[PDB]
Amino acid sequence: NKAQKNQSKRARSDALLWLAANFPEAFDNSLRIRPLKIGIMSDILQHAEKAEQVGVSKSKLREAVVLFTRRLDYLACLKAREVRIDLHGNPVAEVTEEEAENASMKIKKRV
RNA sequence: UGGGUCAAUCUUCGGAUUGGCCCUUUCU
Repeated sequence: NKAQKNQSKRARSDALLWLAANFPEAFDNSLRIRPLKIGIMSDILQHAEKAEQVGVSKSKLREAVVLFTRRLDYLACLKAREVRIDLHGNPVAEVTEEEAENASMKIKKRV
C-alpha cells in the first residue's frame, strides 16, 4: 500500500509534465502562470489520444489540472479582470469579480 | 463533486479501506 500511492503521484507527474510539454502557454509554469479558460478540461481531453500514446490517461490529466490549479501561485494570479487563456495563450475571457474573491479567500484559508 | 467498473487487503460477513481505468462536477 506504501508504493501503490507513490505510483499515483508519479503517474500524476507524467500527466502534468505532458501538459507542460505539449501546451506550454498554459501549463509551463517556468515561463509564467496565467488563468485558464473556463472549460479548458474539455479542450485537453480532445487530445486524450495523443496523451495515451505516452501512458497518460484521461483520469490522470484531470488529476493533474487539479494539482496545477490548487497551487497557491495559480490562485494568486486569479485577479479581477485578468485574462483567461486557452491552451495556446490566446485571450478568450476575463476573470469575474466573484471568481477573484473566491480565490483570495482560498489563499487566506490556506496557511 | 458524485457515479460505474476491475485489482489488492480486511471483516463482527451487514461490509469497510487503498489503487488503476471511464463518465461527470461555478471558480479546469
